[PDB]
Amino acid sequence: MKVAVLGAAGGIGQALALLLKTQLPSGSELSLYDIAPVTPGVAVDLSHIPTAVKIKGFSGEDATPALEGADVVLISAGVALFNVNAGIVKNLVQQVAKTCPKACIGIITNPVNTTVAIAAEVLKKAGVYDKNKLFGVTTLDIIRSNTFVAELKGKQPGEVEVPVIGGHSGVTILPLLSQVPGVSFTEQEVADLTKRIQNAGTEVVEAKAGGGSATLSMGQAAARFGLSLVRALQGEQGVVECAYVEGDGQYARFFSQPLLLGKNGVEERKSIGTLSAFEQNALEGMLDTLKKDIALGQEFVN
Ligand SMILES: [Ag+]
Ligand SMILES: [Ag+]
Ligand SMILES: [Ag+]
Ligand SMILES: [Ag+]
Repeated sequence: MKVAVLGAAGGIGQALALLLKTQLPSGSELSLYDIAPVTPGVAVDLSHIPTAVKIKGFSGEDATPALEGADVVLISAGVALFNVNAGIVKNLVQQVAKTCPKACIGIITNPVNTTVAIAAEVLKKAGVYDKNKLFGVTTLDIIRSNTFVAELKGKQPGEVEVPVIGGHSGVTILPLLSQVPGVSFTEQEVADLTKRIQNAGTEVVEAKAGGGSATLSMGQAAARFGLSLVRALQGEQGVVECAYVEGDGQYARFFSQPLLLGKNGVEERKSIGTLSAFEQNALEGMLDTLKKDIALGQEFVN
């Protein structure tokens, strides 16, 4: 199995590449690509870590050498936004559609609500789009929910898993706090937890005082989703992760929901389950923003 990360020189890419080099199963290959000429040296530096993962870096305009034989392509390039990131997403996904068109594509570049629709429209212009292979990485909302819920209820952070559906934008992030096993929240606890999970990025941008956004936890989030897909792509069963994908269309063309992952991408789109009165109201009131964020990306290509 080979994983290619596009945007490896940035803060998210280097954290992503570091965690993958350490956590990818033995015999895996890791290709790093970015425009900055420092990228081959990022791989050389990571190549000194004693894990059975082959790593090589590439720079320049052409990402093809890094995409050769890629099973998973994680795109973390761009700034941490539609103005400057729409062109980078369209450019990189274009090269993916020519080199490894049947790879699993994970969009980390934000706004994920919009850039995944750009990637899909670019992929279908190449006659290549497979809605089972394109994922918007929303895992940062998952791990942020686990940290806040565990701190509130005094549980161990690694033993708390809350499902998050909807989109990646603030109002679109919907944590299903009613579905957490063994935990119950008051109606005010749900309100405070939901708003903190929806504004958790501003919490980091504010504390950094303009020096950047969440770059290490986002790398940790992209690494978790990357290894989950590699496990599924290796025949591992029961691998369930929530990701922003094009599915039923019951709420929007693209919607983050539980996904049973198999050897060809998503195996089954599991239901979002039973929703509380609060979660149902938040889902409906958010839909208008999600559809506009999707329409923005579709019109950019069309
Ligand atoms: Ag794949
Ligand atoms: Ag796939
Ligand atoms: Ag979820
Ligand atoms: Ag999930």
